[PDB]
Amino acid sequence: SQVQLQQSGAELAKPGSSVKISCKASGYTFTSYYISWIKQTTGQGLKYIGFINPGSGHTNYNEKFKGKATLTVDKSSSTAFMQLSSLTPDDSAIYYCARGAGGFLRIITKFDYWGQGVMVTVSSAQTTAPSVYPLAPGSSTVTLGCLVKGYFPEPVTVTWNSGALSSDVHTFPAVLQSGLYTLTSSVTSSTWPSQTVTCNVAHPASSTKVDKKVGGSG
Amino acid sequence: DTVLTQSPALAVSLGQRVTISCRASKSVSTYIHWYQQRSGQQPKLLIYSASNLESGVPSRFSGSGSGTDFTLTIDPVEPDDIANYYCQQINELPYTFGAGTKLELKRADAAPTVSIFPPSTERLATGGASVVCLMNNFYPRDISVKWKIDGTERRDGVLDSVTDQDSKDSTYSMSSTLSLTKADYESHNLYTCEVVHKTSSSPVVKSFNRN
Amino acid sequence: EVPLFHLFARLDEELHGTFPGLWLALMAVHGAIFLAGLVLNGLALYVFCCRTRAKTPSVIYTINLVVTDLLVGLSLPTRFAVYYGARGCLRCAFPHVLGYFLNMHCSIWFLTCICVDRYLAIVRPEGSRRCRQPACARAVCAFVWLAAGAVTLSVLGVTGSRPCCRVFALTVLEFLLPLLVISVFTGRIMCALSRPGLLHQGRQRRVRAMQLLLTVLIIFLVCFTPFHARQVAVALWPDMPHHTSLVVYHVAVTLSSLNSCMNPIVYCFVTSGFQATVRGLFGQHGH
Repeated sequence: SQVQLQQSGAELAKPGSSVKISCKASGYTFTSYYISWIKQTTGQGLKYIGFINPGSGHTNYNEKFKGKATLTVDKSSSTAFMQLSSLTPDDSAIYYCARGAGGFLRIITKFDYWGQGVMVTVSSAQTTAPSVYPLAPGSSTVTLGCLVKGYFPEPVTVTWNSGALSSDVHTFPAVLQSGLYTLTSSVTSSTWPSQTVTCNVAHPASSTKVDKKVGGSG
Repeated sequence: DTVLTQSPALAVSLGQRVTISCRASKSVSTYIHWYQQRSGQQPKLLIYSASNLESGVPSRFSGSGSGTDFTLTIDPVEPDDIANYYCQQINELPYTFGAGTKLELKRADAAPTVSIFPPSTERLATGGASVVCLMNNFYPRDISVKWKIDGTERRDGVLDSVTDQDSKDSTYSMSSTLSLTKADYESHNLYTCEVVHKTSSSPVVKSFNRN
Repeated sequence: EVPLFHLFARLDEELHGTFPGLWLALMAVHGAIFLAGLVLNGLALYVFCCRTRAKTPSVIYTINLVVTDLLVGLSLPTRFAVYYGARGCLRCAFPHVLGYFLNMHCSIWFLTCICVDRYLAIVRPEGSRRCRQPACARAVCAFVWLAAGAVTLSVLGVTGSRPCCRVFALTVLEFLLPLLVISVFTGRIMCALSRPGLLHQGRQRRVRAMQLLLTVLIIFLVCFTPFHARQVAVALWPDMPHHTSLVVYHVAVTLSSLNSCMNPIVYCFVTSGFQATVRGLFGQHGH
């Protein structure tokens, strides 16, 4: 088969703890190519953590990440492992494994394939159900939406009229405050208030499905 | 440790030539990789050693330059190229990535659809207050929003969210929320969000006194 | 726990990463050293095998020396060939490590044996009761090769699984002891030469032994001192910075390989035909 670098799922950790993320290589001789681990935060750009030769076991680390990340290799199952120690909310980021080909002039001259990325979220808060807050003002096309406040973890979906309404559906990016997330959505309906609209939300981790009518004056 | 500074994000149009400039700090001979980070995807290597195409990428990409300044040329463009682009040097061991450039479509400079939304009735019952101003379908990205409070300047705990590029109309959306305690909300009467955009010299006013 | 066999390839990759220019310069130096050692040792092997007839014990020791030098020269580009064509594979990095051990042991002890034979043929002619007798020289060479194998097995291990360094007992029985032997022999020669009462050809033989012993001493102090100095300092001074340790180790390995190119000065003292065939080759090249 073609070269692939599969990775584990998203990991939610606790501050001060340790996590281990695995990158499984397939489709090529594992010991012949370096495996490099690279960071990416949302605010900043990509940051290179280190690399490891699976064959000889030689590892190199970035100066900032030395003593925080540790790279190991299991050659029997052909899998690289990266361990984060003493986790802090700084380290909430997406980590990638890259298959670096060996070179002549430099140690690595190519970075062919990358893993799909593992999202590591460091937060002391536990999972909490959202508390949706419908709100309406009190032209024919009037904006409508609800406020989703105080949920954890990050992934959650908002649906408008159980999918019946799909005109100008704006799910804004969620921000973090006091260790909890808040969400806002908007929609324009010219049939308001003759046709009622519902605020369908669904938290997958909390297994909560809430439908709320906006109501309001008028 | 080399520092790589990329060009600021610029608007692109369908079919016209575009270029992305990556400037290094020290000398990197030919060791710049040019990737492409799409929306929610891993980076895909387009250019290696600053000049050679990757086996699989279309020939519309072309890297060039050596020494300090490097360029990546895309011609023509299609909606599959609207993504991030990162330059990475592999000369010295602390591999440094660039900040990244956001390519995006250009169209007519639409005005924002700004809207006061009142805090809900049961917001006060739970012991809190959150007022929001929502605007959407506007161009350009640099939109200024601020909270006008009884003729006084006011910033504390104001959270702003900006969406990505719209798929069907290529616009932007923005929400601004002010989190205030219910006592301070009920003590005050007049509420406004002042919104200033490139679409008009005259700022757009949208206030809130009681209804 | 990370034996030395792993550590050699790890140091190779680490120098290639951190210092690419120094790594390429050391590659060029190793290539030039391999070329010069190959041509010089091939000429020496041809002269000492197919030309000379009087198989003195010095000739036997020198033949073993050129065999060791040829093996180290052949192992010199094997390191880079394994590092590039078979990177990651560290089991196949054994031949150049064995070349390092051969250069450290066999060259040192065969130079010591040549010096010992030269000394014993100058001051104390014993009548060849125990010395001379080329079977004895063959047995001594075989014992030296067995000692090299035993030293390699004791340092690396049966399967290359010996951790730490354990280097204090090696540099005394491997570098300090031959240095002490050669130093006391050249001191005895100098003391005999200083005392008057020596006839002219005896004085000529003594001073020729002085040149041979001093040349071997210079080779010992140039091509092998940095390696053992680094080995001592990596144990007495673990505070020493890592980049300095890596650079000093690679420079010491380069000089230990330079021993192969610098050895053939001894062959001028061993026999008189070496410069004769050198002149013949020069005349053939000129015309």
